[PDB]
Amino acid sequence: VKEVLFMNTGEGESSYVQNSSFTEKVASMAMPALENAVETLFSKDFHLFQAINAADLGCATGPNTFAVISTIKRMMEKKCRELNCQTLELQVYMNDLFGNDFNTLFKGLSSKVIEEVSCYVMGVPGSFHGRLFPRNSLHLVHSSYSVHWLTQAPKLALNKGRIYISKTSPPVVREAYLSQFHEDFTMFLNARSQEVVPNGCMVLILRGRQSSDPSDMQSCFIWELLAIAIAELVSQGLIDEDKLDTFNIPCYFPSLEEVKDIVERDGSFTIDHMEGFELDSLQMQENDKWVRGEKFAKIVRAFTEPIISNQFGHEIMDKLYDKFTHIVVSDLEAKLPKTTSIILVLSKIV
Amino acid sequence: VKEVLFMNTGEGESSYVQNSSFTEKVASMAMPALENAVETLFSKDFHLFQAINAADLGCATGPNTFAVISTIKRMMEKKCRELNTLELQVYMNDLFGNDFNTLFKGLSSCYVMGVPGSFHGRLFPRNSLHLVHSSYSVHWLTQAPKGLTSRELALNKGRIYISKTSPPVVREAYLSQFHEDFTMFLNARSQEVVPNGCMVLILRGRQSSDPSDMQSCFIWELLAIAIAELVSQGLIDEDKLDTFNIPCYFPSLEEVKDIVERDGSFTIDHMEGFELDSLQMQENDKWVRGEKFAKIVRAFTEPIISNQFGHEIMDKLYDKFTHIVVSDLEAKLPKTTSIILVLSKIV
Ligand SMILES: Nc1ncnc2c1ncn2[C@@H]1O[C@H](CSCC[C@H](N)C(=O)O)[C@@H](O)[C@H]1O
Ligand SMILES: Cn1c(=O)c2c([nH]c(=O)n2C)n(C)c1=O
Ligand SMILES: Cn1c(=O)c2c([nH]c(=O)n2C)n(C)c1=O
Repeated sequence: VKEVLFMNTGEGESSYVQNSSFTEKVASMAMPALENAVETLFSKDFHLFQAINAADLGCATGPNTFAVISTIKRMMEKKCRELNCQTLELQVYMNDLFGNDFNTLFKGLSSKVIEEVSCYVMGVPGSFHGRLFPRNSLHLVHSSYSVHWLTQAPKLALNKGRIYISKTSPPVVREAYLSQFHEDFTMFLNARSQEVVPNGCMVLILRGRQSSDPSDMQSCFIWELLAIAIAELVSQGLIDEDKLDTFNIPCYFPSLEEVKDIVERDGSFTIDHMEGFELDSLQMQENDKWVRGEKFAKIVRAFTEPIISNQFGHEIMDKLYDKFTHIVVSDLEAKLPKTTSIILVLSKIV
Repeated sequence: VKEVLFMNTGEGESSYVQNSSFTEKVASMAMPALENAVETLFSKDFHLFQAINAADLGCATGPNTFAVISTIKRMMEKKCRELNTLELQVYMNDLFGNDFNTLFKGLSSCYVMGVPGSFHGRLFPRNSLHLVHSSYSVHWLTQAPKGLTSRELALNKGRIYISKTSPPVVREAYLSQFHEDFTMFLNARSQEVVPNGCMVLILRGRQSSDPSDMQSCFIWELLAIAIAELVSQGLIDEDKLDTFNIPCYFPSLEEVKDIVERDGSFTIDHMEGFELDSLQMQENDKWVRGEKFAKIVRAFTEPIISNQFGHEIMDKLYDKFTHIVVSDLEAKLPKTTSIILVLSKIV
C-alpha cells in the first residue's frame, strides 16, 4: 500500500515538481508558523547546544520542501546573530515513501547549499506511520499535505459508485474513514512521541474541511469529480465498474474538532496553536476555462496518477484526466469550492 | 568531477549493482576488520549510550553497502544481550547522480538515511559519528591532478593515467593531488567523528611502490590502449585521449601512512594489504570469463569516460577492452591489491 503511494516521479514535465503552485501557497500561508516555532526552540535554550535536528515529512519531488529548509536556516541564522554565537549547526531529514523519486529532489537539493549556520540535508525513505528516527533525535518536525494520506484504505463490500465519502455513500463509509484517520494519525503521533525531544515542537499542515459532514462539495470535490470521470468511462465500457465500486482512495480530510480530539486523547504533545483557513482552490487569474482547468488538472493528476493508475492501469490514465479536465471547464465553468487547510502546531509534553 | 562522477546508475544489466562480483570479495576480507572495530566501540563503553551513528561514504547503487550495515547491526545484536534497548543510525553517503532510487529500491532498531554529497567536504554535524566506513571510494580525487597543464599542450600524451610512456612529473602530480584530497577527507572527518571514535576505510593501491607498474595500473592501461586503438580508427578525437587524465589514484602502503601521519587527528590501529584475483579464472572460457571482468569495469568507468568521449562510441570501446583482455593477455591479469586501514580520532 505504501509500496505504490507517491507523486509523479521526475522530472519535471507535467510531474509533481512543475505542478506545485497551489501547495507552495499553503506553505506561504503557514510560513510564519514555522518561523515562530523556530523561535520557540531558541527560547528553549536547551536546543542551542550543540546541533539542532529538524525534519520534513513527506517532501515528494516538488519545490516546496526546501522552501521550509530555507526559512529554518534563515530564521536560525538570524537568532544566531542576536546570540552572537557562531556554533549553530542544522541537520535536516527529508522523508518520503520509498517509491518517491529522490534523484529529482536530490538534484533540486543539490543546487541549494551552495554563512553563519551550516546545513546538512539527509534523505529518509519509508513510512512516517512507524518510527523513522532514533529516540529524542528531533527538536523540530514539519509536515505539509502528507498526514492525511492513510496507512491503508478504510476497513462483496461496496462504496458504490465512489472512490471516497460522498452524499451517495451511507453510512460506515463516513465512519470508517473517521476511525481510520484516528488509527493512522495515532501511529504517526505515537511514533513521533519517542522521536521528538521533550518540549520539542511540531508543525503539521494537512488538507481538511470546515463542514461537519465531509460529503459537502467543498470537502470532497476532488474525489467526487474523479469518481465521475472514471464512472463515465465505464459507461463507455473502457473500465469495469466493479473495480470502481471496490476502489476507495486511502486518504482523508477531517474537521478541526476531529483533529483536536485526535491529538487530545494521545497526550504526547499539547496543542500550541491550531487554525483552519480556506484558499481559493485554484488561480483563477485566467479567463479561459480551459486554462484554469488544465492548470488544475495537471496539478491534480500530479498527486493522484500513481495511486489511481495502480487500480485502473497506466494506459487509460490519459483519457480519464482529459475527461476530468473537461467536466471542470465545461460542466463546472472552471469554478470550484474553496480548499480548507489546517495549521497544526504541537509541543511534546514529556 | 564531483558533479559528473557516479557509478553506472540503473538495475541491470551494466549497472554496478549487478556488477558487485569483485567488491563483495573485498568486503569479506575486511569483514573481520569491520567486526573488530564495531566491537571496540562497545569497548569504548561510552558508545553504549545511547545510539550509535554509522556512515558509509561511497555506497554507489550496489548491494555491497548493505553488506557493511548488516554486520554492524548483527554484531551489535550479540553485544547488547551480554551487556543487557539500543539504536543504530546508518548514513548512506555518495555523490549526486547516484541512483539513490536504485539504492533505496534495493534497501527495503536500525534507521538508515541517505546523505548526498562529497566526503571531501562537511557532511555531518560536529561530534556526531562513532563509526565510519568506506570501501573503494576514497581513492577517487575531486579533479584531474594539478600539474598536467599546460605548460602554456602537454602532458600525459597519450594516456589517461600514470604509465611508463610518460614524464616523471605525473607520478609526482598524482601523488600531489591525492595528498591534497585525502587530507580534506581526513580534515573534514576529523571534526565529525566523536573523540576516540573509529574509522575503517578500504581502497586499492599498489604493492610495487612504483605507480607505473603494470600490476598497479593495468585497469587504466588496458583502457588507455582500448581508447587509443579506437582513436587510430578515427572513431574518437586524438587530442582528447592525450589531455584527459583520470581522477583516481592508487597509493602505496607507505604513502598512505604519511598522509595519515601528517594530519595528526587520526591514529592507525591497524593497516594491511591483500591481493585478490582480478577475475575468476574458475571459468574455462577466456572469452566468456573476461567479459565479466569487462562488465564490472564498465560498471564504474562508463560515466567518467562517456563524459569526455561521449556515450555514442562507448559500446565499441569496451568491445575492444574485452578483446584486449581475452586475446592479448589470454584472460590473465595481475592481482588487484586492496588496502584495509583502521583509524581512531587522536582526541
Ligand atoms: N505514510 C507516508 N510516509 C511517508 N511519506 C508519505 C506517506 N504518505 C504520503 N507521503 C508523502 O507525502 C508527500 C505529499 S506531497 C508533499 C507536499 C509538499 N508539496 C512538499 O513537498 O513537502 C508525497 O510525496 C507522499 O509520498
Ligand atoms: C489532497 N491533496 C491536495 O489536494 C493537493 C496536494 N497538492 C496540491 O497542490 N493539492 C491541491 N496533495 C499533495 C494532496 O494530498
Ligand atoms: C577503481 N575501482 C575499481 O577498480 C573497482 C571498483 N569496484 C571493483 O569491483 N573494481 C575492480 N571501484 C569502485 C573502483 O573505484
